[PDB]
Parts: sequence; structure tokens; C-alpha cells
Amino acid sequence: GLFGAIAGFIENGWEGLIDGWYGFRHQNAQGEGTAADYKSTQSAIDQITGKLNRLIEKTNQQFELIDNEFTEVEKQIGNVINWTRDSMTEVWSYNAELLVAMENQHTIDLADSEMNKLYERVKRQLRENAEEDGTGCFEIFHKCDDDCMASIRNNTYDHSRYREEAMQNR
Amino acid sequence: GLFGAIAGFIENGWEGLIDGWYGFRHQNAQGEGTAADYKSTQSAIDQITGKLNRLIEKTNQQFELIDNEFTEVEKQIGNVINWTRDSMTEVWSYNAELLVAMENQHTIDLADSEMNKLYERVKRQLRENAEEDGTGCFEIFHKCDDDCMASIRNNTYDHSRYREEAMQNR
Amino acid sequence: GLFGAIAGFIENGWEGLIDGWYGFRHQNAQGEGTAADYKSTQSAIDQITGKLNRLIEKTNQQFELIDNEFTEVEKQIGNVINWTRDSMTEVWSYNAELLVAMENQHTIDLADSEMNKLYERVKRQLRENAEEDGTGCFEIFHKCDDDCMASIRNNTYDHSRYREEAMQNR
Amino acid sequence: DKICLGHHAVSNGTKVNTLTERGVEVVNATETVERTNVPRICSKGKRTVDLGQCGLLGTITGPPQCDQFLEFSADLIIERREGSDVCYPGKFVNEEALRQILRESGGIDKETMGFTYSGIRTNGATSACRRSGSSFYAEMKWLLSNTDNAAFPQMTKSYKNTRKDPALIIWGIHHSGSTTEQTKLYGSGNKLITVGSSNYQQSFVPSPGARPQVNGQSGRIDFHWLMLNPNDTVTFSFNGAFIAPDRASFLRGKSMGIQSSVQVDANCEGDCYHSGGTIISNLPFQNINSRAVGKCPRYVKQESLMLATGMKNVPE
Amino acid sequence: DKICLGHHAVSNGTKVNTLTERGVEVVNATETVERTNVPRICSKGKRTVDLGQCGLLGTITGPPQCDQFLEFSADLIIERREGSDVCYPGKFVNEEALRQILRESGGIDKETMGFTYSGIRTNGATSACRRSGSSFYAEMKWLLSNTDNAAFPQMTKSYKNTRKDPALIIWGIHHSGSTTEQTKLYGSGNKLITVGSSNYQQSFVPSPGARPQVNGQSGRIDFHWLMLNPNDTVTFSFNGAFIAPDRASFLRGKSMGIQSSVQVDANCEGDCYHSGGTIISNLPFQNINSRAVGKCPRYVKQESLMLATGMKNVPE
Amino acid sequence: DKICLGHHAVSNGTKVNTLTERGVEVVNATETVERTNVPRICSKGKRTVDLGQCGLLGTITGPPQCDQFLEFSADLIIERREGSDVCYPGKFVNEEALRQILRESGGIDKETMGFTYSGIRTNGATSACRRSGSSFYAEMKWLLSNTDNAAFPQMTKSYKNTRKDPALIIWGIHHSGSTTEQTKLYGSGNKLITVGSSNYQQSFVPSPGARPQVNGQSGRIDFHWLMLNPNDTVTFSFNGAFIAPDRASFLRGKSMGIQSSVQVDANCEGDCYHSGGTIISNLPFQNINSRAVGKCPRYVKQESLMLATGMKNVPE
Ligand SMILES: CC(=O)N[C@@H]1[C@@H](O)[C@H](O[C@@H]2O[C@H](CO)[C@H](O)[C@H](O[C@]3(C(=O)O)C[C@H](O)[C@@H](NC(C)=O)[C@H]([C@H](O)[C@H](O)CO)O3)[C@H]2O)[C@@H](CO)O[C@H]1O
Ligand SMILES: CC(=O)N[C@@H]1[C@@H](O)[C@H](O[C@@H]2O[C@H](CO)[C@H](O)[C@H](O[C@]3(C(=O)O)C[C@H](O)[C@@H](NC(C)=O)[C@H]([C@H](O)[C@H](O)CO)O3)[C@H]2O)[C@@H](CO)O[C@H]1O
Ligand SMILES: CC(=O)N[C@@H]1[C@@H](O)[C@H](O[C@@H]2O[C@H](CO)[C@H](O)[C@H](O[C@]3(C(=O)O)C[C@H](O)[C@@H](NC(C)=O)[C@H]([C@H](O)[C@H](O)CO)O3)[C@H]2O)[C@@H](CO)O[C@H]1O
Ligand SMILES: *[C@@H]1O[C@H](CO)[C@@H](O[C@@H]2O[C@H](CO)[C@@H](O)[C@H](O)[C@H]2NC(C)=O)[C@H](O)[C@H]1NC(C)=O
Ligand SMILES: *[C@@H]1O[C@H](CO)[C@@H](O[C@@H]2O[C@H](CO)[C@@H](O)[C@H](O)[C@H]2NC(C)=O)[C@H](O)[C@H]1NC(C)=O
Ligand SMILES: *[C@@H]1O[C@H](CO)[C@@H](O[C@@H]2O[C@H](CO)[C@@H](O)[C@H](O)[C@H]2NC(C)=O)[C@H](O)[C@H]1NC(C)=O
Ligand SMILES: *[C@@H]1O[C@H](CO)[C@@H](O)[C@H](O)[C@H]1NC(C)=O
Ligand SMILES: *[C@@H]1O[C@H](CO)[C@@H](O)[C@H](O)[C@H]1NC(C)=O
Ligand SMILES: *[C@@H]1O[C@H](CO)[C@@H](O)[C@H](O)[C@H]1NC(C)=O
Ligand SMILES: *[C@@H]1O[C@H](CO)[C@@H](O)[C@H](O)[C@H]1NC(C)=O
Ligand SMILES: *[C@@H]1O[C@H](CO)[C@@H](O)[C@H](O)[C@H]1NC(C)=O
Ligand SMILES: *[C@@H]1O[C@H](CO)[C@@H](O)[C@H](O)[C@H]1NC(C)=O
Repeated sequence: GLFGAIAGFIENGWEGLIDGWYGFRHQNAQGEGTAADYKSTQSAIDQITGKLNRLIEKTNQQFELIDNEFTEVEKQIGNVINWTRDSMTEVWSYNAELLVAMENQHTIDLADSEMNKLYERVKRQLRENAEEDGTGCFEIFHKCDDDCMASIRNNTYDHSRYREEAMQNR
Repeated sequence: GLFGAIAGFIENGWEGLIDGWYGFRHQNAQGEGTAADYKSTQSAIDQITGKLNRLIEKTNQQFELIDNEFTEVEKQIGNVINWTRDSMTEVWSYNAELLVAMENQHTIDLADSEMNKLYERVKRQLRENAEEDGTGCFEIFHKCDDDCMASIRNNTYDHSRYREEAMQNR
Repeated sequence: GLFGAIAGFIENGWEGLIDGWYGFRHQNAQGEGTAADYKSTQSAIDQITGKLNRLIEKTNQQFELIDNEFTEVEKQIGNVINWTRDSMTEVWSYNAELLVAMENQHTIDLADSEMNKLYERVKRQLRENAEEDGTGCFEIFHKCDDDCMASIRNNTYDHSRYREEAMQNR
Repeated sequence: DKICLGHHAVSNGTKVNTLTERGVEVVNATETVERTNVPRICSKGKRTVDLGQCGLLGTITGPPQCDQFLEFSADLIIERREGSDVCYPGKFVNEEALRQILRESGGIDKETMGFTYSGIRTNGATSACRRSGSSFYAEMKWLLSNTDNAAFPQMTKSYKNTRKDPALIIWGIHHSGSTTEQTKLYGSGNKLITVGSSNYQQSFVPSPGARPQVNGQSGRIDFHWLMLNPNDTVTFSFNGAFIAPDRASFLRGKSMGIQSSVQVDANCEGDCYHSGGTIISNLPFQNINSRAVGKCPRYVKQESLMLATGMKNVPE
Repeated sequence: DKICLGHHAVSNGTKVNTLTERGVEVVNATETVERTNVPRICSKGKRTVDLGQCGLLGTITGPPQCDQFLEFSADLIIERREGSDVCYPGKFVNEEALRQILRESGGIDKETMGFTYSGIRTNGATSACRRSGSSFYAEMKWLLSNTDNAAFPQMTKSYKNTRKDPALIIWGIHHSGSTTEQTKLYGSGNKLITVGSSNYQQSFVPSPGARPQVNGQSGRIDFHWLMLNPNDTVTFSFNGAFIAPDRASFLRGKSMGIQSSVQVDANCEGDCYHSGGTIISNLPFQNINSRAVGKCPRYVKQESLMLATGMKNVPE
Repeated sequence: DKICLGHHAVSNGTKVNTLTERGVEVVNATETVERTNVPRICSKGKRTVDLGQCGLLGTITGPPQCDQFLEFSADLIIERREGSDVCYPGKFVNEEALRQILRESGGIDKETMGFTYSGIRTNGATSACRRSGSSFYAEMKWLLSNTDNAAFPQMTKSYKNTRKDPALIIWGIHHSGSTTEQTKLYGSGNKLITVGSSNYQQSFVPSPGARPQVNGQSGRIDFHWLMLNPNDTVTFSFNGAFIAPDRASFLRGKSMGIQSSVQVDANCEGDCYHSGGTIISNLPFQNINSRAVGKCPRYVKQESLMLATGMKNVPE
């Protein structure tokens, strides 16, 4: 996509993540752990949802028969009707091909975008207390236990607390 | 939006800013101060303007009457005309709904984008002389007076001058 | 564009680069050197290519004559046909103007995007071993010879090797 | 020591298309083009009239098979292939226009023209049009000369529309199989039938002559019509060969008319109909039938167009 | 110690719609669908002809109310509801086609056919068509037998178009109220009126018979027409019942024709017109009238479609 | 000390348009609107019939210039301006409908009606229709009274379609230059020509009268037609003035018909045709001709619409 996270600096997706669209895996003294992020997952879901509610629509626009399957109408008017109907088929087939291609390009870039947002939101929380791996990973200098991890997810992680020790560990 | 600044890492907008679309507030020894950024404001304005000049258009395409309000035309041809007109109403109503939705999605992401550009342009000026707050704020280690602030806006801010003192203040 | 690299923090393009769309110039002890990046260049090319293959199409949709250049049809039906044809000309002219404007906006932002991806991919490789100039330039603290440069392009550059010396050179 | 961001993925994704690419695999997607048809006319909650053997136009003139449809009332009118507008062989001039009027009519209400006659037969009949032996169109009268070969006296009959809505007036011209048959029914001489309104002007002549027998008759009755405006008059002046209306028709309101070959079903509701049935769908497009009528998804040529409802799928 | 980036916001934003959302609030927006109508025909700078009582088709035949419109010249032609094409009751065959030709004509120029006559009355008149007592169509001649019941001698009249543009030729067939009235005017016997060109072939017969009185007349005049090409000839052969053209018409150039119920106004300029007036707008769309003609914004069903002209509004 | 990222650029870029801007310069672009025409009919690999002097409708009746096109067979049919449907002056009723049928026919196959005659001339001819002296339509028969002024005996002829596809039946009504000429050919008295099917009902009368001479003839032959369904019968009953079909026509399959003024060329293949030639293009749009037919790019008003195929061009 445009933002370069999904099928980008992230190598690949996680078949193990079943609670959301985006999440975190960590490694620390106590072990490994995965968890879904509700906020990022919700924005994407709600937006894709909003798309569907616009498109899964049908008009209150009625049309009646202007020709006849049982007794053919006069040939000249018959051909003008067919020509017009075929002209409309062409227009709507184009519209529909484009609509869907345009929406899909955008849906994908929306997903790619929501990840990139989540990435950099965390980055900023950490400040000088961690560095950028490049594969979607944040290496932490100070050791960070499972309570310390849940505070990162919660957006309650206090960088100043662990700062001194992490900066000396540059 | 896609870039995640407006209704993103920035908490909210500033009703006090009346000189432009984007700007800076600072805090220093001399006091607080707000100022609009001409460049970022101009790019957004000019682009939204360019949109309007494409859409606020009308064709030189003339059409004449093919029916009659005073003396109804023959019913068969009358129904084909109505069917065709209604077919065109359907197409143009769709076109217009889509056009406006597509342009608005893009207009919003353009505004969100111009902010994110301005953010990171400043970030780069500062280099190791400041850190990222996360709320759209750049904490400066070295003390920076009102002349020092105007040089940031002007894009004349010399990072090397204040470097030594700011890096030691890590 | 939306990402702010091309006609953005990069001052301007390079007429000297003929092997690709994106690349690197470096400065070091041995001299200056330019080289095209195959990956970034390929993604843009393949995507713009994919666009052309969708649009450079033509329908298998046949239409026949419903009027006559040699012997004018009856005037009423003649006017309905012309009205309809002119209605279709209006629709397709609009479609085509929009399609091309929409695709071009996107093509430009795609190019701008692929650069910004390449930029930040390198940034991450370097980590604390270099700083951000702002003009699209990465200033390196440790001295880096032509073998060291080719490893950056190759994505084989080992940051940990040159780390100690570069961090002390903060 | 570290924390890592990621996104979900699945084993089996679903392919969609984009501006830039064909066959991009995404986590989930959903169809925008309807392919599923219901092979019935879904008529739940609608006043329906399935004409069966009765042809739409026959509801106005009244051949035997339309005896139960002379004053119907409907939201949805269903014409069938086996339907026929006539008993005695013939045709409506401007037939499709009238069908379109009737399909949208909501049904019809009838009133007598109040035409009386004297010194003529009023009761002409045929075996082509049978109701326990020979009969005729239930709304029409076959006007004849009293006795064989007798001259048909030059008549003038008139009807004013006293109603607030327009009336539908019908008449018929009879074309005998031979000139000698024409003289037998309405006396000799060139017959003129005149018809006029304030809105309308026309005239007619019969055309006796050999035709192939249809329902065992080589004669023909041409039916004609006009829409008489509120508080306007129509006058019929005729030498003979003339099939007079017994009643005038009035439109009840609004309806939708369709043509179909499948059954009615009151268990199923739908607003998009075609000859093969009903398209029940929320989707914007459909690839089932380009002549579907009602409130329909737009017809498109593509069999499928998948709309992504998930991110790009990138498995290991 | 610090510096902070931000964007503007307002107290009262304006809601718009997006691909993804309905009712997103943005700083400013502007309407793309026109709802404002001007209830006048904005005719500033245009040669205008408001036909009033004169019907468009009447400019060719010339009933009293069209006496001032026999050779008009125009950029914009305005038909009114009260307009009438006729004095003596009747109709044009192919009437809407001719109107379309005339609406786009730029006006008309006339030339005499140069038809002379002998041994007949040329001066037929009626009280239905009054100019200080009884008169007739100003461009037409009611041709009669010299005296009552006298036979109408078999005539042949011809006209060649010597001009570089096509000519508009008109004639009329007269249908008496009765057969006995027809014989009185043009003698007895079945009357044939023939009309031919190199491009065109047709024939006509009268149809005497009772009709409801319109302008106190139960007779009718059918008007017919054709477009004669440069350097082609038309021949009229007639037993009677025939209303001959006195003049031929030629189209001046280009115009636009409209139908309206509102006043002319030379203070206001516009190119998109409809019966209720003029749509003056730069906007691409309009929700005012789907039958607007001229150079119009496209008609759409939506009452409003707001185009964002500002960022998302995010107040505290 | 350092490394720098960059992108390419060119000296001379190409301007395109965007949602936001007009005239943005990009590295490279390509045209989406076709302006290049091939001034020939590109017929490579297609069974082509260029009618030249023969008019499409003339292939059914057979005037001299259509003698080589009586049973043609084609994928692509080309009508020319100089083409004419007739030798003896006249016209087809419903002419454009029939052309549309024939253009799409794939050609025609003929079979005899099997009509024999007795006690009449069958061999009428004219100098307007010459094949080494005077002749007639090759598929038609000009039926006359045996000798001058002799009465034309009241005939009835019939034809059943035994084929699985519909037949195309044609006949003609002859209108003499004068009433006295009509009596000479087919005896005096008002002539009636009747024509009926199970699907179709109509009647005709001649109309003798003066017309301008076309091909030195002031008479006219009106041609009529109908599509007879498989296993249905048509009956012709006629007092005279009647031009009988000698053969029936059947459609071979599928074709495309065009009108053009340029040459055929079998070196060039194309599916989008117009009077000025062929549009060979992969592009989605075209600004060459709005009446192009076949499989065409969509016609648009814009002369050019450039699609960017490169990044924004930013030189120093
Ligand atoms: C030589 C001989 O005696 N032959 C008879 C033969 O006439 C007869 O057929 C009759 O053919 C006439 C048409 O010429 C009609 O079709 C007769 O039927 C009816 C009908 O059923 O429609 C009878 C009906 O009462 C008539 N009604 C009126 C009001 O006139 C109609 C009417 O004349 C026609 O429909 C108008 O076209 O005709 C039919 O019996 C055959 C049996 O078919 O018997 C031979 O012996
Ligand atoms: C028993 C008796 O005497 N009754 C008369 C009655 O005839 C007369 O009405 C007349 O009715 C005739 C139609 O039959 C016409 O409508 C007469 O009017 C005119 C007209 O104004 O149009 C007079 C005009 O001079 C005539 N012109 C020509 C060229 O023929 C026309 C013309 O014949 C018709 O228009 C053709 O259809 O008719 C009308 O006076 C009434 C008064 O209406 O008085 C009774 O005593
Ligand atoms: C006073 C005198 O003798 N004058 C003749 C003059 O009649 C003659 O012209 C003739 O005009 C008639 C129409 O009235 C025809 O046009 C004659 O030509 C043909 C034709 O070529 O079409 C001859 C042909 O054999 C006829 N065939 C049949 C089957 O009838 C047709 C036919 O009658 C008409 O086409 C039907 O409308 O007419 C034509 O010679 C001139 C020479 O033109 O010579 C004068 O002396
Ligand atoms: C207009 O199109 C319809 C089909 O959409 C044509 O009708 C079909 O004709 C074919 C071949 O003649 C039949 O096999 C089908 O059964 C018909 N389908 C329907 C739905 O009617 C029709 O012929 C076309 N119009 C003209 C004038 O040819
Ligand atoms: C085609 O549509 C027009 C309306 O767009 C119909 O005309 C209207 O008819 C209604 C009801 O009969 C009247 O109340 C309106 O005054 C008419 N409006 C206009 C603008 O003419 C018309 O009837 C439709 N065509 C057919 C054949 O029914
Ligand atoms: C419908 O449009 C066509 C043009 O697209 C008109 O035909 C042209 O008429 C002009 C002026 O009368 C001629 O100079 C051209 O040669 C014609 N062009 C073609 C391609 O036929 C046509 O007149 C219009 N229809 C009506 C009823 O006016
Ligand atoms: C995926 O989309 C389809 C719509 O076709 C839906 O029915 C299905 O339940 C969806 N699955 C998930 C996991 O959302
Ligand atoms: C017909 O007459 C009645 C009163 O007798 C009136 O209510 C109605 O409006 C009239 N119709 C017209 C068109 O004048
Ligand atoms: C907001 O947009 C409207 C267009 O409807 C304009 O008239 C108004 O002046 C604009 N306000 C500002 C502050 O740009
Ligand atoms: C009619 O004749 C004149 C010369 O007398 C000529 O200029 C004009 O072109 C002719 N028209 C045609 C169609 O030949
Ligand atoms: C630029 O685009 C055109 C298409 O019009 C192509 O023919 C040309 O070779 C392209 N040039 C390059 C360098 O890709
Ligand atoms: C005509 O008759 C033949 C058998 O004689 C039959 O095959 C064909 O189907 C018939 N046509 C119709 C329409 O019944």
C-alpha cells in the first residue's frame, strides 16, 4: 500500500491474532505474549463498515416496461430502445468496475494506514527509551516486565520512569 | 484521516488561530505565543481552490425539448423519452453522490497530510536538539527565546549553534 | 504530493539518474557516487503499468446504426436519437475527465509514496549511526567507504558493527 | 528486551481488483453483483392480478377469457404468454401504448356509454367468441342491418365524459371476408365510419377481402381507442361495419405491470421483477436480467465484482 | 522549554459526506446542487419572441392571433399555454416534429407560391377565423367551386424551390360536417387530393361527418407539410376539399424554443430555462426541474450535496 | 561523511491534469483519447459486400443495379451515397426498419413464391428500369389486364412459409400518373388490394395523379413488407394496381452494416467503423466521430486527456 507497513516493513501477518486486526507481540523475561489492539482495529472496521452502508443501497427509482417479450414492438422503436439499454449497460458496467477498483485501492491503503498510525503512536510513547528495529520491532534497553507491557498497550506507559537507566544503556 | 495528525496525535484544533489553517504555539521564558504558518496554509488553500475551479463548471452542451408540457406527445414515444430521462437522472445522481464523497474523502486527507508535512519538517530542523512529546509538541532541552522561535518558523533555525548544550542536557 | 518527499523535503530531481526512478548519491573519502534502486523503481513501474493494463481496454460491446447519413430518418425519432446520443456524449466526457484526473492524482501520490518508503527504510537501517539532514540526506558520523555504501543499498549494512564509534561521535 | 507490532492474516484469503492490480488477495471481501434469482413472482402484501388466459387489452373489450377481469383492481398486473386480447380475430391499433397505459392503471372501472339503438340488429355473434354457444365481446356491440342485405341507416351517436379523470373509449371496425359478405351484414355501398373529439380527429373505411382463417374466421375486427378528457364529447357517425362500445373505462390509480412465465408466491416480497422471477437483493448491481423492471439493482455485464472488506492478506 | 504544532477549528462547522462516513463535520463547505430558481425568463441580450396567443405552428398558416408573427426572427422562442395554432378547428399531422423544426429555426421568412386560379372561388371564409368579420388563414386559400353544388374542376398546381435552403410547404384537407355540405362547397363525387415530390409521395381524401362543434364548427381542416429540397418540385392535383398554401416558408438560422408560464425579463441573462423560469448557476448539478433545457447543470435527485472546502473540524 | 536519496527528472516533461490542478508536469504520460483515423474501410478477414450503386433495399426487389446482389452473403455490408433502391420511381414504407433488419442479416437467400397466373399479362416493363431495353424489378412482377382498358379479374394468391426461420415478404402498389392511365392498365373502377396474415392486417388503394417526373416517370410504386413467421400464411387479394413478389427472402445469419465514402482495404483489420473510415485503437476514448459503429472506444468531446505514467517532474 501507500504507507508501506502491511506488505511493507512488516515481513508478514499473524494467523495467530484472532481478537483484532492489529496487535503486539513482545519478548521479555517472563515469556512471549500476543494481544489485539481495540482502537486501531475499531477505526478500520468502522470505516470499512461505513463504506458498505453507502454501497449496499438500492434506489427508490422505479422503471416500467417500454417493450414486450410476447409481442415484439415495431422494429424502429425497438432498435432505439435496445440501443439505449445497451448504452446504459455500458455506462453502469464501467461505473461498477471503477467504483469497486477505486474503493478497494482505498480500503487497502486505509488498512495500511491504520497500522502505520499505531506504529508511530507507540514510538512516541517510548521516546529515547527504545530504538527502531526496522521489521516493526521496538528494542527496549531497560528490561520491561508484563505490567510494563500492559501500560504500553493502555497508553499509560511512563517514559520518564525508566528513562535514566535506558539512556545510560544507549 | 489517513495521516493521523488531525483528529489524530493532535488532541484537537485551535479556535484562536484566525490567520491561517496551521500554526505553532510555544512556551518559553518570555511567555506563550501563537502564529499561523503561511506555506502549509497556502498549499491546502490552493489545492482545495484548484478542486473548486474544476467542479464549478458548466458545459457548453445545449439540449432542446423533445417533448411537450402543453400538448402531450404520442404515448409510446412519450414513454421512451421518460424512460431515458429517468435513466439519465439515475446516472447523474450516482455520479454526483460519488464525486462529492470521493472529493471529500480526499480533501480531508489532504488537510491531514499538510499538517503531517509541517510537523516532520520542523522535527528535522531540530535534529538532536529536541524530543517528541507525542501530542504534537516538541520539547526543547536548550532554552529558546522569542528570536529563537521566529527562526524556527522562518526555517532559519541553526541546530548546530544550540547543539552542544542540548545534547549534554539529553 | 500527499507524502511530501517529491517536490517536498527533496529540493529537486536528478537528470543524471538514467537507470531508475529512485536512487542514492553519496559523499565519502573515495569520491561521489550515484546509483539507481531497483526495488522502489520496480514497485512504481509495475503499479503504473497495472493501471495502463486496466484502462488500455476496449469492450466487446457492439452497437449498430439507428439512423442514417444518406436518407434522414423521420424528424421526431431523429431528435430523440440525437438527444440520447448527446446525453451519452455528456456522460462519457465527464467519466473520462474524472477518470484521468482521479488516476493522475493517485499516480503522483504513488510516486511520492514510493520515495518516502525508500527514505524511511534506510533511516531504520542506520539507527543511531546517522542523523537526518532534512533535505533527503543522512549524515554519517562514522566514515563509510564504498564497500560500506554498497551494503546500505544491498540492505546488508550492519549498524552494530559501526555503532560504538558513531555513538561516541554523537 | 523488545516489543513488536503486527496485523492479522488468514490461510485462505479472497482475491479482489484494484486501480493498480488484478487479483490482489485480501483478508475478506463481499460480492456487489447479484446472481441469485427467485424463480417466482414475489407478491407478498400486494393486490395482484394474474391475467392468465386474458390478454391485458381484452380487459377493455371483453372476450370470454377476460370475463373475470372486466373491472379489476391491482397494485401488480401480470401478463402471461398464453394470454390473448381477442376472440374474433383482429388487432388493436396503437396496441403497445395502450398496454403501457393499462399496466400503470391500478386497474379499471367501467361505466355505460348509454347508447340505445332502433331499427337495427344489435346482437351480432360468432362461434369464435363462445359463452355457451355463439357470443361476442362483452363490452362491445356488433351493430347490423335489421335483415340480410338491408341498408345500414346513417347513424350518429355521442358520449360526454362527466368525470374528473380521462375516459378510455374504444370502438371497432369490421372487415368482412368478402365484399358480398359486407353487403349482407350492412347493405351495399362504400361505408364510412367517422370519429371525432375536441382533441382528436380521424376516419375509417372497411376493407373486405380474403385472409387466412384464424379461429375459423377470415374476417377481422380492428380495434381503435382514444383518451377523452374531462367534460369533452365524442361523436361516432357510421354507415356500418362498426363495432360500438357498450361501456367506457376509467383508470383506478397506480400499478406496475410485468410479463412472466413463473408462479405467484405470497410468501416472498420483492420490487424487482422479470420474466424468470424476482430479484431480492440489497446489492447495487445485478447480472441476472437487463430487462428487469420495478425498483432494481443496476444491470451490469460482469458476473462478479468483489468489494474488499479487509486488509491485504500477507501470510508467511 | 517547548513548541507545539496545531491547526485551526471553528465553533460551528458544516457537515459533509465521504466514502467512509455520513455527517463528518468540516471547517467549511459549499453546495454543489442548485435549488434557487429565478421565476422569470431571463432574456437579456437575446432576440426574443413571446408568442402569447399565437401557437408556434400558426406562424406558418396564419390565424388572426398570429398576424404579427408571420415572418418573425429570433434567438429565443417562447410558447405559452394559451397559444393556439388554429382558428378554424383542426390539426397538424406530424405536429411535434414541425414544432421542433420551428423552435430551432431562428424564425421564418416567407415567399409566395405564385399560385393563380381561374373559374373558381378563391376567397372562402368563416366566423371561426375573424378579422373584422369573417376571414381565413392569412397564408392559405380556401378553394371552392364557383357556385353552390358546382363541380370542382380537376386542378394541377406546381411549385419549384429556387432557393439554396429547404422550403417548408403546407397544405390542408377540409373535412365538412356532412356529405351534403361537402357537395355544396366542391360538388358531389369522391374527391381525391394528390401531393408528390422527388423525395415524397402521398395522397388524401376528405371525410365528411358529424363532430362536436369547436369554435362553433363541426367541420375540420387537417394541415400537412413537407420539407422541399433546393431545386425540387412539388405538384398538387386536387378534386377539391383542399386548402392551398399562398406562401412557402424558409428558416432563418438558429434559435432555442421554450415553453413557459412566467414573464420575460431583459434585466437578467441565462441559458438554462424551464417552464417556471431560469436557472442561473455555476454549479454542476440542479434539483429544480428535470426538463430544463438550454445549457444547464445536470439534474439530480439529491436536494443537497456539500463539497468540503476545509479540513475536518475538531473542537475541544 | 554522508548519503543522499533522490528521484529522477527530465529536461522536457509532459503536462497532465489532476483533481486539484491543471497543467501539472510529470516525467512521462500517454494519450487516452484517439484522434488518428484510417481513411479506409479495414475489412481484412471479413466477408464484405460493398453495394456501390445498389441500394440495400434494392437487394430484395431487384432493380438492374442490384442484379449482382440478389442473394449475397456477408459479415460486413457497406452502403454508399450513390446507391439507389429503385429503378421505377417509388419508396418503401417503413424503410429504415427494413434497412436495420437487412444490415444485421448476414445476407439473404431467396425462394420462389410459386405464384402462377392466367388470363392476364404478367410481364409489365418500363424504360426507367433497363436491361437491354425496357425491363422491371427482377424479383417482382408487374401484373396487368390482358389488353388495354380490360377489367383486372378479382384475384387471390397465397403463400405459406415452410421454413424454420421467418420470411421477408414484399409487394408493391402502383400509382399511375393519371386516372385514365390507371384504367388503361387495370380497367376502370375503384381498385382494392388486400393483404393479411395471422400476425398482420392491412389494406391499400391506388392514388392516380400528377407528380414531377423522376427517371422520366410521373407514376410511383409504393413497396410494402412484412415478416412472415414459420408455418404461417399470407393472402393477397387484388383488383389490380398491384406489383406481386416473385420470390421470398430469408436472412442468412449475422452481419454489421455501415455507410461510408471511403475505399475498402483488405490489408487492415478493424471493428470500429464510420463514414470517414476505421478507428484502430486500444484507447478507451475517441474524438473522431460520435456516430462510429461496431466495437468502438467511447466518443468524448475532449481532444486530449493525458494519463500520467511517471512521477512529478521537478528539475533544478
Ligand atoms: C356454400 C355454403 O353454404 N357454405 C357454408 C359456409 O358459408 C359456412 O361457413 C360460414 O362462413 C361465414 C363467413 O362467410 C361465417 O364464418 C359463418 O359463421 C359465423 C361465425 O360463427 O362467425 C356465423 C355468425 O352468426 C355470423 N354472425 C354475424 C353477426 O354475421 C358470422 C359473421 O357473418 C362473420 O363472422 C363475419 O365475417 O359468421 C360460417 O358458418 C360453413 C361452415 O363454416 O358451412 C357451409 O355449408
Ligand atoms: C336550417 C337552417 O337554415 N339552419 C341555419 C344553419 O345552417 C346555420 O349554421 C351554419 O352552419 C354551417 C355548417 O353546416 C356553417 O357553420 C355556417 O357558417 C359558416 C362559417 O362561419 O364557418 C359560414 C361560412 O361563410 C361558410 N364558408 C364557406 C367558404 O363555405 C362556412 C363553411 O360552409 C363551413 O365552415 C364548412 O364546414 O360556414 C353556419 O352559419 C345557423 C347559424 O349557425 O343558422 C341556421 O338558421
Ligand atoms: C400524345 C402522345 O401520344 N404522347 C406520347 C406520350 O404518351 C409518351 O410518353 C409515355 O408516357 C406514359 C405515361 O402516360 C409512359 O411513361 C410511357 O412509357 C412507359 C415506360 O417506359 O414506363 C412505357 C411502358 O411500356 C409502360 N408499361 C406498362 C406496363 O404500362 C409504362 C407505364 O404505362 C407507366 O410507366 C405507368 O405509369 O410507360 C411513355 O412513353 C411520349 C414519350 O415519353 O411520347 C408522346 O408522343
Ligand atoms: C432487443 O433485444 C432483445 C433481447 O434483449 C431482443 O429479443 C430477443 O431476441 C432473440 C433473437 O431474436 C430471442 O431469441 C430472445 O428470446 C429475445 N429476448 C427477449 C428478452 O425478448 C430483440 O429482438 C431486440 N430488438 C430487435 C428489434 O431486434
Ligand atoms: C413523462 O413524465 C412527465 C413528468 O416528468 C409526465 O407529465 C406529467 O404528468 C402528470 C400526471 O399525468 C401531470 O400532473 C404533470 O403536470 C406532468 N408534468 C409535466 C412536466 O409534463 C408525463 O405524463 C410522462 N409521460 C407519460 C407518457 O405518461
Ligand atoms: C442529428 O445530428 C446529426 C449530426 O450528428 C445531424 O445531421 C447533420 O446535419 C447537418 C446540418 O443539417 C449536416 O450538415 C451534416 O452533414 C449532418 N451530419 C450527419 C453525420 O448526418 C441531424 O440533422 C440531427 N438530427 C436532426 C433531426 O436534425
Ligand atoms: C466475511 O465477509 C462475508 C460477506 O460475504 C461475511 O458473511 C463473513 O461472515 C465475513 N467474515 C468475517 C470473519 O468477518
Ligand atoms: C364540466 O362541467 C362541470 C360543471 O357542469 C365543471 O365542474 C367541470 O369543471 C367542467 N369541465 C371543464 C373542463 O370545464
Ligand atoms: C465558506 O464557504 C462559503 C461558500 O458557501 C463562502 O461563501 C464563505 O465566505 C466561506 N468562509 C470562509 C471563511 O472561507
Ligand atoms: C438548381 O439549379 C441551379 C442553376 O439553375 C443550380 O445552381 C443549383 O445547384 C441546382 N440545384 C441542384 C440540386 O442541382
Ligand atoms: C513515454 O510514454 C510514451 C507513451 O506515449 C512511450 O511511447 C515512450 O517510449 C515512453 N518513454 C519512456 C522513457 O518510458
Ligand atoms: C409447421 O408444421 C411442421 C410439420 O408439418 C412443424 O414441424 C412445424 O413446427 C410447424 N410450425 C408450427 C409453428 O407449428
